[PDB]
Amino acid sequence: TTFPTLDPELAAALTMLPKVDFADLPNARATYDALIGAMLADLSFDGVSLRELSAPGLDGDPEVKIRFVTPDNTAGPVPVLLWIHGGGFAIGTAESSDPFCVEVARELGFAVANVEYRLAPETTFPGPVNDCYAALLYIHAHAEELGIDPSRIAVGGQSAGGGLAAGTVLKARDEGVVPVAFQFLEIPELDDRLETVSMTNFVDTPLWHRPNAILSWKYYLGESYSGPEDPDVSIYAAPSRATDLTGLPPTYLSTMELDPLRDEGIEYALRLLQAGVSVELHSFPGTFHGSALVATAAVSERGAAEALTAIRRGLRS
Repeated sequence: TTFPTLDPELAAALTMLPKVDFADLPNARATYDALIGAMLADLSFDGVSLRELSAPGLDGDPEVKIRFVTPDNTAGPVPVLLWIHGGGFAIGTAESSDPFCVEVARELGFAVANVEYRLAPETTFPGPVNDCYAALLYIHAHAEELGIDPSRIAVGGQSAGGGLAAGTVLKARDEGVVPVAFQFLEIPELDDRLETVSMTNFVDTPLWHRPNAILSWKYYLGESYSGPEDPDVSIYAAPSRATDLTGLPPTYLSTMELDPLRDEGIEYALRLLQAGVSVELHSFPGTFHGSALVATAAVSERGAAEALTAIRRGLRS
């Protein structure tokens, strides 16, 4: 009865849920890595292979590792999804997204380039988005050797990874080097200004909330960042701040009901549509930020199936 609009299935799974409090980043990383780590242990890699790639960093930056998942016994060249994990820019690892990357490769027969970007605050913007764009540059320049069709590259990610995907897609369009066929943004973190209704009213929602949002953007953008009224923030950092969304790729964007990120998601999708972009927007009822973790709930299964359908169609030949 704390959150009566919650799906009952999602309802259960809310006592267990540990708090991820950004205020203590060492413990937040620790609690996170523990919920990720036990789940990976049983993950099946049936029908796929995983190898590590090294993409040269942008500028003087270090190499960016990529967990490259490919389907067994396929013709190739196949489409590829560049995938970017979440964690509020400051927590998480690429291996945390192995379950989804395996699912895409096994069910769709697509390659998946899962990017190990550097975390904030140790590496502030622009480093993390530069790592993702470096990875995109690499997979595009080496597609033949990698067995990828360069005309069918998707860029996607979840939460902070969704913001990094959107920022990478803006940068890709602006630089004009790599064509991106499809953009997949799951519960994306897009706007540092924290001024939408969901971001002002959702202060203690499950997993993500206004207290964590303030910390996330501060960690990411660093000490030259004066907060939401700062007028000097890159659109690659905060894609919501972009004014020209034309010429961006066909996009899928999902949001959750009780997520503080919900409104910035819906608003970016609407502005993409108004700019002439083909978009699928889906705000799921009775959900919360991260409730896809409850994979057996029917609404989670529905969203998982739809993600596959969306990516399959987005990269169709």
